[PDB]
Amino acid sequence: RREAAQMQVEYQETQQAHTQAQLELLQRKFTNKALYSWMRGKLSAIYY
Amino acid sequence: RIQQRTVDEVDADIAVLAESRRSAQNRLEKYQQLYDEDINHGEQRAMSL
Repeated sequence: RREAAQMQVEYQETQQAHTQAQLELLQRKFTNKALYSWMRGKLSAIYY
Repeated sequence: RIQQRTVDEVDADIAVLAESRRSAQNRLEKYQQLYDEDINHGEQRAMSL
């Protein structure tokens, strides 16, 4: 039963690790805050 | 995998209770033999003499 609890621990560990990796994906995606930042700035200036 | 471990746990508990049963029935049948034999011939002789 102790060994059961232990691989439960590493279960939650792997879950955290891959949710972190998913965050890294969401940052590294093509349409990121860099693209949206450039578009916002350029559009706002030309709009004014 | 985790649920495999849990079913393993309950199987282990089954075995634990099984050997518990063996111990209990041992105590039972030892008592039963001890009770049925009641009084042996030594005490019969003691009272008779």
